[PDB]
Amino acid sequence: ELVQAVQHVVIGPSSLIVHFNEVIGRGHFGCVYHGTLLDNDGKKIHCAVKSLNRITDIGEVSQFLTEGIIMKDFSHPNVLSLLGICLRSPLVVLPYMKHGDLRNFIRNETHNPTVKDLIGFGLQVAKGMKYLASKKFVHRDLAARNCMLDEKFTVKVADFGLARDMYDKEYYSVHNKTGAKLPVKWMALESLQTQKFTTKSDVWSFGVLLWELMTRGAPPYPDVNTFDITVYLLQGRRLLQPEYCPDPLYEVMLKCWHPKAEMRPSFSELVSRISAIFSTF
Ligand SMILES: CNC(=O)c1ccc(-c2ccc(=O)n(CCc3ccc4ncc(-c5cnn(C)c5)cc4c3)n2)cc1C(F)(F)F
Repeated sequence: ELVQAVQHVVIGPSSLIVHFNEVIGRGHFGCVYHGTLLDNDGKKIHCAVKSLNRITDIGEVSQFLTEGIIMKDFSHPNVLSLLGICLRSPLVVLPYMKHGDLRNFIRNETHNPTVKDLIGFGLQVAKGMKYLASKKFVHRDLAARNCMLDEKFTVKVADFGLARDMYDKEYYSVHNKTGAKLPVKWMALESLQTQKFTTKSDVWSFGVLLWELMTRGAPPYPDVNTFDITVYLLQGRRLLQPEYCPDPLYEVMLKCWHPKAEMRPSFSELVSRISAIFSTF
């Protein structure tokens, strides 16, 4: 179908087995399954298989693929990579992340991340976001639920390109003219008003992500309904400082939430400030 530059990452159906009995994720476009993939060197690796079987339209799947295929060119330790796609239900094959999504890991009681672990997680997210911003890539849905944690405690910024989906319906509003799915309590103030997204709106969401990490997965603005959120933000009210968040780190989040998008720090400035907080104390 049309251009075949996707043939560079096509995986043969005989090189992949999808364990349909083991669901590790559920998006709106399809579920995520455990998978077994044979490398080009003949090695068996764990992998996750995201299906897009809920979007059934020759034109709409083609636009999603060509819009998402850019992730094959991205390569950064804190950015989720594309192992390939299996054309058979256009399957997206992704590396398996042992600890799942970042928010579920830190919410789990039986896990004992330290205050320094949580700060380091946010520094990894900042490093991955700095890379994507360098490639002029806007990640309109940055949140703790949308980052992954692999075997070596390496955080991967996910939910973009062919991996983009709504994996937690609770926090999204579906605009009823455009198709846009809006994470209301993670969007910048100007995004709530105009529904356009920039790298500076990503910085706002990163501050909410940082706040999520320091509360170990608490939902932001639990007493502010999704209508009153825009006025709440217009009065200058912001998410309060978590109990175990260092003062210099809370000041970083406050910088991310400035009414003016040009006032907020770049992700490169965020990496510097967080790494300084990470090396001290
Ligand atoms: C209970 N988990 C979930 O509901 C759940 C599951 C997945 C996501 C989520 C976020 C971004 C993203 O790109 N992908 C799909 C791609 C992807 C790739 C490798 C994965 N490797 C392991 C697991 C996984 C899930 N469990 N384990 C023990 C491991 C999920 C993966 C998901 N998925 C988000 C959530 C959610 F946020 F909503 F919490």
